[PDB]
Amino acid sequence: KLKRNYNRSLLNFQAHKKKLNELLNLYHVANEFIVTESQLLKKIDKVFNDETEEFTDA
Amino acid sequence: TLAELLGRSRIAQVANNHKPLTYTGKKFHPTHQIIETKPSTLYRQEWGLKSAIPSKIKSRYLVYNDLDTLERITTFEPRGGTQWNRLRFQEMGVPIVSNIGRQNPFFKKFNTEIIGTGGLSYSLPGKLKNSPNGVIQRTVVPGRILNLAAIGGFVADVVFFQSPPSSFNSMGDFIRMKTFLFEILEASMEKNGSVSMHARLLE
Amino acid sequence: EPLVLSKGYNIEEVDKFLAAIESAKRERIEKLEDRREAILRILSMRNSENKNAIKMAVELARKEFERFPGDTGSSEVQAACMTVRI
Amino acid sequence: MKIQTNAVNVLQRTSAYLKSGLLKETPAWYNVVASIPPSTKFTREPRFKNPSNGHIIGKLVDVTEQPHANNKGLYKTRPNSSDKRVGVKRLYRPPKLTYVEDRLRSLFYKQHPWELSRPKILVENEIGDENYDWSHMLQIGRPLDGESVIQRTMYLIKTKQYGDMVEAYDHARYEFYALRMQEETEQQVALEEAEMFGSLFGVSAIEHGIQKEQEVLDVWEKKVVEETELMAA
Amino acid sequence: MLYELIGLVRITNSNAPKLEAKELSSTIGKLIIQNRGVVRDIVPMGIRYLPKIMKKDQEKHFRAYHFLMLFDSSAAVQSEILRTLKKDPRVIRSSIVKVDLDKQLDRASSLHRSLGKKSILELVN
Amino acid sequence: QRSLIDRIQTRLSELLSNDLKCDQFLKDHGNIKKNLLRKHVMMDM
Amino acid sequence: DSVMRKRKKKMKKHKLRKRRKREKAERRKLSQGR
Amino acid sequence: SLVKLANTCAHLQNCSKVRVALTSIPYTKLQLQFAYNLYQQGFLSSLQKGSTMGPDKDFVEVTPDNISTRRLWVGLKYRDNKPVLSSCKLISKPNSRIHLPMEDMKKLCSGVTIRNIKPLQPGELILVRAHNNIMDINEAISKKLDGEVLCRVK
RNA sequence: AUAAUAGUAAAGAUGAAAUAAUAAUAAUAAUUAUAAGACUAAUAUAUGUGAAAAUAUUAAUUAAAUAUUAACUGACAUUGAGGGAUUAAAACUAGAGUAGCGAAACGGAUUCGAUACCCGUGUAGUUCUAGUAGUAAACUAUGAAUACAAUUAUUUAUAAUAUAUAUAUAAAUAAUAAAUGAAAAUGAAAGUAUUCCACCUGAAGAGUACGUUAGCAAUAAUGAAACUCAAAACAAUAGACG
Ligand SMILES: [Mg+2]
Ligand SMILES: [Mg+2]
Ligand SMILES: [Mg+2]
Ligand SMILES: [Mg+2]
Ligand SMILES: [Mg+2]
Ligand SMILES: [Mg+2]
Ligand SMILES: [Mg+2]
Ligand SMILES: [Mg+2]
Ligand SMILES: [Mg+2]
Ligand SMILES: [Mg+2]
Ligand SMILES: [Mg+2]
Ligand SMILES: [Mg+2]
Ligand SMILES: [Mg+2]
Ligand SMILES: [Mg+2]
Ligand SMILES: [Mg+2]
Ligand SMILES: [Mg+2]
Ligand SMILES: [Mg+2]
Repeated sequence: KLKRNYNRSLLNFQAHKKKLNELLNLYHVANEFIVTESQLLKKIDKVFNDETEEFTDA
Repeated sequence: TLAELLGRSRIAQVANNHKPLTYTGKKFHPTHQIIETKPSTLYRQEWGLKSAIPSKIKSRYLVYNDLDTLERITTFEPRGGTQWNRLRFQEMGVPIVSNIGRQNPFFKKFNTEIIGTGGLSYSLPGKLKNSPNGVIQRTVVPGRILNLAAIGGFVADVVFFQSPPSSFNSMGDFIRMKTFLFEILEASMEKNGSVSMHARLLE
Repeated sequence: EPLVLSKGYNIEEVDKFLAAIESAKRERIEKLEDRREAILRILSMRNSENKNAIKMAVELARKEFERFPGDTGSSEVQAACMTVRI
Repeated sequence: MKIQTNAVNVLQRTSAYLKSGLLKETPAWYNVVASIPPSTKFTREPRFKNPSNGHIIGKLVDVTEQPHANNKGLYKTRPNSSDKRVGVKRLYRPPKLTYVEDRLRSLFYKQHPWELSRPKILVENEIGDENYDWSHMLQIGRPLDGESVIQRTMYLIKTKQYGDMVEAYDHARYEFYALRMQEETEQQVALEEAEMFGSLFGVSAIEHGIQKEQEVLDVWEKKVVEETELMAA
Repeated sequence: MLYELIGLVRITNSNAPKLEAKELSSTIGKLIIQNRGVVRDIVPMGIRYLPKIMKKDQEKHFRAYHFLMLFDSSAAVQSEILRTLKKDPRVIRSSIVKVDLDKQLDRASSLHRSLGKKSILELVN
Repeated sequence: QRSLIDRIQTRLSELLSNDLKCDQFLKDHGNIKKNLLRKHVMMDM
Repeated sequence: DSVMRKRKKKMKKHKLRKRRKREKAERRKLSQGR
Repeated sequence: SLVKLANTCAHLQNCSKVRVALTSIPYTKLQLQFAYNLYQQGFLSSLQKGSTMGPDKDFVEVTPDNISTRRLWVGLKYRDNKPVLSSCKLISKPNSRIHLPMEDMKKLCSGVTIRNIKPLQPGELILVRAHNNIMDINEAISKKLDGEVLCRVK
């Protein structure tokens, strides 16, 4: 029974750890992500006004 | 036990492979273990394989993949050209040395890459070869120009003082017919296991 | 409910985790708040699929009915799990 | 193919004939076949050991026999799916014979491609007669090859001079190399000697090769000219 | 829910082609953010010629400016974004398509994944 | 929990290994014999 | 049923259909009001 | 159970047909008893407990940890190009289970068709369950046990 | 289909021909430009997926779906009369829609005749929305479930191996052994066994009549008897024939 309880709990813990890691990764990323208007405008300027790194293949 | 004997025995000794017997790509070294018979054993069609081999084969050497297949025939090819290339190379007597400044691998988890040469030459570079006429400085070998030159079972890069027009331009793409002499300078060996010879055309 | 999250997350726990990360970074504001908001939006129920919501409901039902924490096949809990799907 | 009753029950069928009087005289084979009976028991017999390895076929590792935690730290408390399936076909299908030496052989010829070009006679001489002490590589009846190396490696492993397999293999390889170099030097010097003392070789190997190429080229040329003519027309 | 977008915008002005595209990107991004959404990346693509002379209502187009917007939203929000795209006269072809987050959370655009970079972390680094 | 699981098993294995030791351990405490040993181990941990 | 055997059945079915077509007005008369 | 018994009989027949030597059976009490009865009459060469993978060399006690993977290995028997255990037809089928008194069993033994059973044959063995113990029908008669006529091997 | 452009006498059709909303009112072909419906080239193997009908242009939404592990439940299962739901094509009732195709009808051929096969106009119909109805060679002409039995080759997925090798599993597909079978052949079932349901008992008459129920209807289900024969049917064989 004890062994079975451990097995049940260990997997859950691992899953929790994975979820936390994923969250951490998302947080690390999220400086690039946009919510506000000003950030969106800045992103647009970076993309369009620079005239650099247009994804076109050759 | 029987199992131990089987593991020891001469068919177990031939390391298995399912590489093509017909490979039209670039051949830099032997693909398959060459297998010879004696003349007596050939006469009664026995090669030391699972089955008898067809009486049509009169060559003593061959190469194989499968002892027996679903088609009820051993997958073989009656040819052992690779031994003759090695023997030609030995005759030429140009010792293979690594052009890169490195120690000779034969002196002192697993690495599948080719340890120095593949074993076509265990010759050492420091020797001279005397004869009645004297000590041979320049190794004279006959070869054929293709367009590169075929020199004793190896293709080799070639150089000369002046490009001779009389021999070349008379027969532009039948240069393979006429055998020319060559002075082999040195033989280097690359990572892929290709022997990169370098010759010089003599006239 | 308003600050409920998908993907087996909990909003209180997420905030605490973010705070811990911040503390670790300091050891080794507006922007940080914006990032946190973005994360919440990503992990919110209302932006996620219905499937996640159903899964959450099933989990809740299981928690309610389980005659002990380990059991998930309890005839009653099975029935409860069926009900949410139904 | 059904199990034939009538190939092995020959003496019984003849004994009946003899009893009847259909046969007046007994065959020559009759007494002999009576003395030495056929098998007549055409069974599928199960096998419990792989002979090459010495692995056990029949047994099943239990839950109680695996007390400690698994990879990914989970304790086995139940039989898995495969532990419930009735593995009878494994007892009957003949075992795939595996050897440690096969891997070494494969490695050697990868490392030494041109060792494949050394021709190999597979027609065995008396396997019982041989008696090789693998203290050294050079055995008498056997030639020098990758096999001899591998045998040396195995001997080293057995004796525990080199506890590790890889080190033993390397050592065997290094023993081989020196011998090969010596062999190479022997032939060259013998050739030199022959040249010095007025020996005459009519056809050298390279000359032979050139001659062989020449015939093929001649065959090609006539054909190629015909093909060019065809193309023109 | 991470939805990728591909809009092929109009380019009326010869000298300054990207302006209409930029405006479109602004507007749709604004919509997304007003509506609980989170635009992750706005990958530009080149002024690429169309395969055929593609035509909107009472117009014709042979060249267009292409871009990907890789945003999060609800399903209803996305559907409505799609509708607005369909409605507007300054886009030729529009296409929203889902990016599945059952396994991962960080997922780059389709182009970036094809190149090699699975997550946006890889792109950043 | 994992450490607890380990300790019970390792002790039991040790008990199984040594027969003379096992009887002495049982006396100190106070198939059937094996079960009793296991129970004692559980009580200890 | 082989095809040959089926053909008798088919023929029967056709005849029945024909009979029904013939006796449409009669059937109608019989059906209504009784 | 009786369905199980029928399945094992069918399996035995199949194995006799193709000439396998050593055959697995499910590990139950009734099944074990049946196998033991066959062994004693002389239809099986061997009978031994074991895993799902093979027969066991040493003793292994059967518990909830093992029970699902446990199995009853059984050696089959052949002589002069003919299998010993030719047939394994059962009599009491799951749907029409038949229970004879001692008199009926005696009659069966002495060549009388009863309840549509062909009476038992020269080299045959009718097994009989009586208070959860499988016996020969002759043995049951001797002991005087009114029992379920289980099955029939030849 | 309509319109414009320029352009010239045939065009379209067929076995060969004609009739026609064809063409000297300027067509057909060509190039443009509008509109309208309905269909979905390759990939494709219906591989696969679906209970079966079905199901291959793209996207989104919601639903359902595989395997292996971990834990839990503790025989809760199988089959299933009656019953229930879904059920191609045609058909029907409404309201839209109607390009192409196309029962019928009319016309031209063909033919001794031609209520046909071919050609031309082409209405119902085919399309959508809401329903009715519950049948098809609705077929694998093979009800569902479980246990079991000898090989090989193909793929597919799973695990280990020291990511690309040779291995162990399953799953399907294709050849078979045995076994079964009237044979054709079936081949993990048409084999060995167990369980449950449906159904058959000579051919005609007949899935007809009468009756009942259901339907807007066409019809669907249910389903007799008299009368009359020693017939009637299947697998395979050898011919003759095309
Ligand atoms: Mg029939
Ligand atoms: Mg079905
Ligand atoms: Mg298609
Ligand atoms: Mg059912
Ligand atoms: Mg269809
Ligand atoms: Mg219809
Ligand atoms: Mg209508
Ligand atoms: Mg018509
Ligand atoms: Mg309906
Ligand atoms: Mg009908
Ligand atoms: Mg029907
Ligand atoms: Mg169909
Ligand atoms: Mg057969
Ligand atoms: Mg049968
Ligand atoms: Mg077949
Ligand atoms: Mg009636
Ligand atoms: Mg009817």
